[PDB]
Amino acid sequence: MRLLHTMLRVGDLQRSIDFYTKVLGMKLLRTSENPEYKYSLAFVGYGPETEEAVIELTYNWGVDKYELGTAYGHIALSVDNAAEACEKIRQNGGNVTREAGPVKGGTTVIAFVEDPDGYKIELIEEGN
Amino acid sequence: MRLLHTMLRVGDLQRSIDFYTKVLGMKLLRTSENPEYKYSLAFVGYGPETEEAVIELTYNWGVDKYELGTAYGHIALSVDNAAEACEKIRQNGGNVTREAGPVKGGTTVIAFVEDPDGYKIELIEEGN
Ligand SMILES: [Zn+2]
Ligand SMILES: [Zn+2]
Repeated sequence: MRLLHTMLRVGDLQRSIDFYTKVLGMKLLRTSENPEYKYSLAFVGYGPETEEAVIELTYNWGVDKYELGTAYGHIALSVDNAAEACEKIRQNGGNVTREAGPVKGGTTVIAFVEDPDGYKIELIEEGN
Repeated sequence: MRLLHTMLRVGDLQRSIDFYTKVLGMKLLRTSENPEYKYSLAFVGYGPETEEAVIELTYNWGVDKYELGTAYGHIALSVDNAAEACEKIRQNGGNVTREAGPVKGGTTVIAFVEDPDGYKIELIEEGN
């Protein structure tokens, strides 16, 4: 058994794809449409779905906003360069909610940002 | 870069821990408590944090209820037998919302369930 993906509903498919890929470094793995039910999906990740967990973005035709709620927390992603990522995010449609810097009571550099739909993203500058 | 984890706030830490480990077959990877911010965490997954994406269960002291909202979708997990998992889940603190069965215009077997806090979980099955 394995963790496959986390699904998030977004207000604008392409805008989200653009964000995850161009800003966060992910790749568009596949996309699909469902005419019957009027929704489109996009899977974004850092590697193949067969090997790792990815993100499933759902766009319901004609729906551009949802109620975020208080239950869902965030998704944490490893980051190559936290400071730089924050910059890219700042200038590329996102918000930086916690500037890059050592975590409290630690040395590991972390940051918090928001995607285009306001979803919280935690960035962690991390056998063999 | 990689997907590290998906964080979800839960109303009862042990209740969630029990569900993810005993029912879903995950392992309790680690726990922590933070007196300043008043919360406790539990990381559950199918593999170590260095190898896979996991779930971060967050319990805010004295907070037993949240608003799920309509934005967050779900987490998808692979299972050896969707039907068996559904029955185990329905009898152990969970709820089956979509009985195990093939996807319309498909052969892939899937089911949708809910955890103890109402979080949606998609189960995707991997000559009787
Ligand atoms: Zn986290
Ligand atoms: Zn899904």
